[PDB]
Amino acid sequence: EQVCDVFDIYAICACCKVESKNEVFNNYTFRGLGNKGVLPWKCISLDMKYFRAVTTYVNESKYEKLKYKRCKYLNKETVKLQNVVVMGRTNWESIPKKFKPLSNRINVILSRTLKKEDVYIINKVEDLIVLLGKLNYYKCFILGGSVVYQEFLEKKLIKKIYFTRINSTYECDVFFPEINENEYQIISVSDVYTSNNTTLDFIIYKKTNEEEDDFVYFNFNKNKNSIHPNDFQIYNSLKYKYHPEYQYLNIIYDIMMNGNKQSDRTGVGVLSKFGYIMKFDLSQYFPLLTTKKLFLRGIIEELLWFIRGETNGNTLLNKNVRIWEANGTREFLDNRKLFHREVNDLGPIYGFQWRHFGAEYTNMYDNYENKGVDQLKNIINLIKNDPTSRRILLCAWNVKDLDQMALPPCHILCQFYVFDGKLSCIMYQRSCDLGLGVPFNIASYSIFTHMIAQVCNLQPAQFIHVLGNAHVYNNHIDSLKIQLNRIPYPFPTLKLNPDIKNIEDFTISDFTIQNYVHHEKISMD
Amino acid sequence: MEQVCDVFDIYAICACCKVESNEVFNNYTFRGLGNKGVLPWKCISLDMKYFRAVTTYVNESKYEKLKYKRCKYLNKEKKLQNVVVMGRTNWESIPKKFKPLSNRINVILSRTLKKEDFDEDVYIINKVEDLIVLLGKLNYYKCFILGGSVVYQEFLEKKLIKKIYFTRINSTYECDVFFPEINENEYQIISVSDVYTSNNTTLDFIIYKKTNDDEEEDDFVYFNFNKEKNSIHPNDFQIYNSLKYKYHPEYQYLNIIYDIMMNGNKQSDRTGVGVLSKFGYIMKFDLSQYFPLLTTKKLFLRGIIEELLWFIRGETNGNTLLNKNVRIWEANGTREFLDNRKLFHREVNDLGPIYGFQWRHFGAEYTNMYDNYENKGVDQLKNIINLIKNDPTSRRILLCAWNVKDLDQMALPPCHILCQFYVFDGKLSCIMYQRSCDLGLGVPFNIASYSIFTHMIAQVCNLQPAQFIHVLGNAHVYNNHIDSLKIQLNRIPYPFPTLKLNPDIKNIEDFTISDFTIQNYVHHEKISMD
Ligand SMILES: NC(=O)C1=CN([C@@H]2O[C@H](COP(=O)(O)OP(=O)(O)OC[C@H]3O[C@@H](n4cnc5c(N)ncnc54)[C@H](OP(=O)(O)O)[C@@H]3O)[C@@H](O)[C@H]2O)C=CC1
Ligand SMILES: NC(=O)C1=CN([C@@H]2O[C@H](COP(=O)(O)OP(=O)(O)OC[C@H]3O[C@@H](n4cnc5c(N)ncnc54)[C@H](OP(=O)(O)O)[C@@H]3O)[C@@H](O)[C@H]2O)C=CC1
Ligand SMILES: CCc1nc(N)nc(N)c1Cc1ccc(-c2cccc(C(=O)O)c2)cc1
Ligand SMILES: CCc1nc(N)nc(N)c1Cc1ccc(-c2cccc(C(=O)O)c2)cc1
Ligand SMILES: O=c1ccn([C@H]2C[C@H](O)[C@@H](COP(=O)(O)O)O2)c(=O)[nH]1
Ligand SMILES: O=c1ccn([C@H]2C[C@H](O)[C@@H](COP(=O)(O)O)O2)c(=O)[nH]1
Repeated sequence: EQVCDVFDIYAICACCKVESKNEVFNNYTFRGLGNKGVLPWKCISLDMKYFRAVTTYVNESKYEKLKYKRCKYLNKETVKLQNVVVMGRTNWESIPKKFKPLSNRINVILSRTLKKEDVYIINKVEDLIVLLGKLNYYKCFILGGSVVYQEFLEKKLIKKIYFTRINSTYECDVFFPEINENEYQIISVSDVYTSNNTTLDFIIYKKTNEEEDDFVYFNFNKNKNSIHPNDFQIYNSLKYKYHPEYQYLNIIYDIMMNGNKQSDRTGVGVLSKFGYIMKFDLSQYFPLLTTKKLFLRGIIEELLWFIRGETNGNTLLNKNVRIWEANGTREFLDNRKLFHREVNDLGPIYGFQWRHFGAEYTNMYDNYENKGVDQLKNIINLIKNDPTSRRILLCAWNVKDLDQMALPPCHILCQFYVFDGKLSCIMYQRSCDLGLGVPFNIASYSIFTHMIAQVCNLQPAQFIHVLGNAHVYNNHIDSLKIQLNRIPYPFPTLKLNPDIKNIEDFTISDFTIQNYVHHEKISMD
Repeated sequence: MEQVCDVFDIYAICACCKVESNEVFNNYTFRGLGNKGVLPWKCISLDMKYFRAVTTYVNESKYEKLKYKRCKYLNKEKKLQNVVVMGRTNWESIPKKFKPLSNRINVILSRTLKKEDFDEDVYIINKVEDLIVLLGKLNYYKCFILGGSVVYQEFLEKKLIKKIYFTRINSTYECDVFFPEINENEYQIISVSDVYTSNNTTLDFIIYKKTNDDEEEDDFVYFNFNKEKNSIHPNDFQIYNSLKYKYHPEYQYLNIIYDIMMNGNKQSDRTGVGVLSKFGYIMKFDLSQYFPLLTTKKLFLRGIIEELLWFIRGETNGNTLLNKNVRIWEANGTREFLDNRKLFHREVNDLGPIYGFQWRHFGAEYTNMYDNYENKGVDQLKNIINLIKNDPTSRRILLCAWNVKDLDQMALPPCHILCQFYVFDGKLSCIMYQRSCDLGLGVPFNIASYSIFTHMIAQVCNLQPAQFIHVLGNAHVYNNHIDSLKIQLNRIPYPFPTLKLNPDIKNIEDFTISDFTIQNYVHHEKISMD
């Protein structure tokens, strides 16, 4: 039996990224504890709420078990419930005097120079175990600061680390100890949030080493595809996985465990399932996958191209955007029976349908001004003017034009929904390459949602991704296995040049991704 | 004090069907126990498998507390097995190869027979109280009363049953003995299961209840640090919220009514009624195990079938359905409605290029509801039927009603935007995306509509229907529907019915109304949403 287990000693810290000088990222990217005696940031209220809630929660119906445990360990039969909060000397000097001692906690100050003549002064870290051994308390929290964190980690006196990850960069003079991946492992991860203009997320480090019957009866009638889940050891060792990235990752997991084995065109073979939904809060984060690197320049130039209504593949290629290069080749168009189609003339695809649905497509150079239905203009007008309409849809799936398209759209339709100055978007995708396409598709429609929201004097809220035929290609399985056993970072944010007030005026400079913390790039094959 | 059935954990388990007699259905509908000494049905596997799993399942860990419980009650200090108790007739209805029931302590209630007339490892008792005695003298996990009708009768009468695990068999058979009429004041339902199909009958399993790492639970509390309505008091959902396990597929529907009521957004709309709305749901239905015709209100299927048939023919003529006395599209076709749609040159009940037209003639210039459109536009339905037969792994099997160019010419723009099909292992599944969803009125029918259509497509392509998947876009509840939905959300579903299609129909155009049969629909009372 261990001191940190008997006496229930945990740390709790909030670390931010630190100023420096291709950047590399690890857990130790978040290590900024303070600057000039004070916190590195000016105020992040959501972490304070977390901290204040965590260090004051107790469950009295569980103390009799802890009290009993602590007594037997010390060879005793004896010792309103409160936690204990242990702080360093400077850390105690840090707090204003109106917030000292901390409300409803047993304040304990570690110091060699104090003792005014209740708040307890302990001269050595060993006096804590002695002081806890004669106290009535639920759990004991090490509030730091920098030195106190170091010694308590050294002496293995830490059971769990409650680690706020503040996803922004500050000037600091003090830093958290480099957590030792042997000593501790991340067991849980929280939702991502935005507070005071920064994203943050909350993780837990763990020290390493009747209706019950009724439920069983209902399961009476309840791996499959040569996947050994011990390859997902880290993925299956997390108790709580609240991070929104797990929506994507769990879908990868489910297809791999349960997918139906199917041939397809390329001859690779997929595992597929049918019908999924993901939701992302665009007002808290920008869902750019952090468990591998993703680039957005080509994604944005594809969307700007869409907005112009161009079908000319050469515009993308002269910008070195090659998303569509393979769909415009002589061979690809000839395989689509498009023998009278100029190379890279992709025909009536997304941009055309969004701005001229119904118009007779002739070639990518033709002048289509005012031919067809300006779907994009229509939905923007409806958002500004008839916001509760249920008819605000952007449809790319023109049944008459499919065969003339270099290929039919994967992204069938966007539906929009407006409430309380908030705009939500649904995109229905008929075919989803979970390994290669879906990460990009999530970012495209999120950016597009922000773009639509800003030109309609609204705030972005939810991006909803509906997957139809959803498939992992077999040659991706090994790469996704590596990716399932990485743990997400807090998401980045997207910034739009505020001065763009109409959907056609966005340019590549008007887009800025802030604080993108990611794992290493993974070539999916 | 304490009650006997809790210390000694006495349960009843039974299986009941419908018996021979605009009918009324209550719980007493399912009451048929046996006929001519035997069970009324031939062999319903999944119920026996369920029966076996419940009566043989023990959990060793819980027995320490169990022995304490019965010790303190009596004022006292081979694997664990359950007790099963049967009446004499019940015991003689069992094939000898299966007697006594494996891994179980068999207790037989009898007056005319003695331990001498039995070869088998079995206890005989002549009166009920002696089971209580015997229970005190044995080591067992739980005690299950198997029947028959007399054994069920007197155990229910003497308040000796703590939980009734009750199989509702949703077919009719000839019977001569019956489970007692359960007393609602004495017992109430607490858990409904999934619906299953087994040996050509749908069934589920329901439970009655008698009426009157340890610090990582803290990690759960910490992560719920940043959480916390409309004018809905949850005491109006006493039955709904009291239910322990709600695994009946219909709770996928009912749970969305609840989510939109408790959480939705108050918005206006065209009608002036205003609604509560949410954005983006998905329901899945296993058409291989049941046909999801809602059971918490009565629904009719004749109109909607006629509609789907009208669709497949390509029709846009509102008179065709009105002469079948089907009024689904009548209001969207009045002179007044069409005028307010600024379709001044459209004849009354000519609905324009709507679903039927877009499915057979997408892109064709619409003229009037009487034109011959043959081989004009793109015949979507045929194209998907040939995709399913010949290119079953295509990810392009899509049916689309949302023809952006024709929207203004439609009486209404379509609510059901698209159907996507998926084929694996000879099983057809269907996604339909609905942009606007009226949970009180439309959605119950729209689930029925596209379930049937999946069946029809699956059949004409020689596949078995599997999964119908409903993606809801703008999902709303009208305020003038809330009070009826409150009643409905506190009704407990019945096992789903089934759909039979005539097997001789090999192409999608040949179906007629009489090729569709909906069987064993058990349902609550009709509900006017207004
Ligand atoms: N972001 C976060 O989660 C946290 C941020 N902070 C920030 O971190 C900084 C404070 O940490 P820091 O500045 O490193 O000062 P500390 O809070 O670490 O306290 C350091 C002092 O603790 C005493 N001490 C250390 N070890 C012992 C020991 N073994 N026995 C007795 N006394 C001991 C010494 O004072 P003596 O002279 O008495 O020996 C030492 O000077 C501030 O900038 C603050 O804002 C504070 C807490 C956590
Ligand atoms: N579908 C289902 O869930 C079930 C179906 N069944 C069906 O039910 C029918 C049998 O039930 P049933 O017909 O009611 O016959 P029972 O199983 O009720 O047997 C009745 C007999 O049990 C004995 N008995 C009953 N109560 C007592 C008592 N208090 N003290 C002593 N002996 C007692 C007597 O045997 P004696 O003549 O020796 O006095 C009596 O004649 C069959 O058709 C069977 O298949 C059976 C169980 C459940
Ligand atoms: C919030 C930064 C932080 N976050 C986490 N996770 N671990 C930490 N060690 C800290 C540092 C910290 C600084 C001040 C207080 C404080 C001050 C006044 C009053 C109170 C109070 O709770 O009343 C608290 C607390 C913590
Ligand atoms: C099956 C109808 C039924 N269903 C439920 N839910 N409760 C019940 N009381 C019964 C009645 C019953 C009839 C026969 C056996 C039996 C026969 C042979 C072997 C076995 C065995 O388990 O080996 C069981 C059991 C029960
Ligand atoms: O933006 C895109 C474009 C394509 N795909 C993938 C999904 C399928 O693997 C393939 C779509 O073509 P079909 O197999 O459905 O014809 O490309 C995506 O995931 N996202
Ligand atoms: O099959 C149908 C047809 C109509 N509606 C309802 C949903 C809306 O309340 C109304 C159409 O809404 P609009 O988007 O047209 O306003 O009809 C359905 O739920 N199902």
